[PDB]
Amino acid sequence: TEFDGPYVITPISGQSTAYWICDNRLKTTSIEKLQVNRPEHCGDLPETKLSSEIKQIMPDTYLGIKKVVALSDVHGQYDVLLTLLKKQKIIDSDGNWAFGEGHMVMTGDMFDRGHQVNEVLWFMYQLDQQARDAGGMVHLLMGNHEQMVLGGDLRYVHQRYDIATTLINRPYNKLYGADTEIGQWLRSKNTIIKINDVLYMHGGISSEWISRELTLDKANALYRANVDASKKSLKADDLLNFLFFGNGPTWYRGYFSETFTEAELDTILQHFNVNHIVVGHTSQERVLGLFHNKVIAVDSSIKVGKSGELLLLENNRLIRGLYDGTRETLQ
Ligand SMILES: [Zn+2]
Ligand SMILES: [Zn+2]
Repeated sequence: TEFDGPYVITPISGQSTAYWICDNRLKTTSIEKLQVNRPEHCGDLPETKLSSEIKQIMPDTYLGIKKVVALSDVHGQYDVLLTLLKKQKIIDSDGNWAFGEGHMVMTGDMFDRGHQVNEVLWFMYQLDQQARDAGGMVHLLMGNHEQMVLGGDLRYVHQRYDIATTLINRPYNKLYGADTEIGQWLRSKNTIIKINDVLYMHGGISSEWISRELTLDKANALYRANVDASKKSLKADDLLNFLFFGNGPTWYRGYFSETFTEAELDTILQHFNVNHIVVGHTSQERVLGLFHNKVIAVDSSIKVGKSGELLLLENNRLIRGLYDGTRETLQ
């Protein structure tokens, strides 16, 4: 049988309510002053204190950040994420943020394929709040699977979540709908950000972005306002169509094409006045650089459920952080 959740409903006024799947049955609890507490007989599903701060919209451009860590495409593999962050000493063994005033960029795709999606989400919500408390930040970016799940494209959701949708009687997209805590938190997030001289997004930026004279702020605001729209309306708008489909920031795989050129990459770098672009989405066997490290791939195949790696940007170095805790300088 399954243990899964919580799924928290947070109304515009009043207390929230938590839904728990416990031994393939539903338990529902009223939340008392922001403490999300697990009912009896329900495994050790995560408990969280709700936070309003981390659902506030934050800037998408940052200056002077001394150290950054980036990783991506966890795809519901909590055990792997936790071990990697423990090995690399980003968290303490208790799982609490230990990275000080550093910034973490998770470049999308927390959802789908894996069987520990809510463990990943509540862990990242906790880390988001703890980072802020320490003067640092977690940037949870939206990947193509965040967009798919929130929008109702449920092709890649693990079978186990059929228990939650049946018992709670909501389709999976509405288990993360706008009246849910996690759905509100996600709807506050950015899709493309810039930290120092590095640009971060899930898939990559195509030359079409330039043609369309887009900006970070305009794209991130449109992503927030439309992640809820139908495919037909997305399809219908020329710019939303670009943003949400295959040549856009969350699906583009062009940097990984054997025909893509450094020349074209250089025009993108020049456009954004950056020296590097950090992307997930296209899975690699390790964190690696392309084009003389102008692109760093940080989808390290955590989705396979065995291991993963991260990128550290600190002291003007680019460092590969391995699953065993070791480090190798990329640049
Ligand atoms: Zn992915
Ligand atoms: Zn992806």
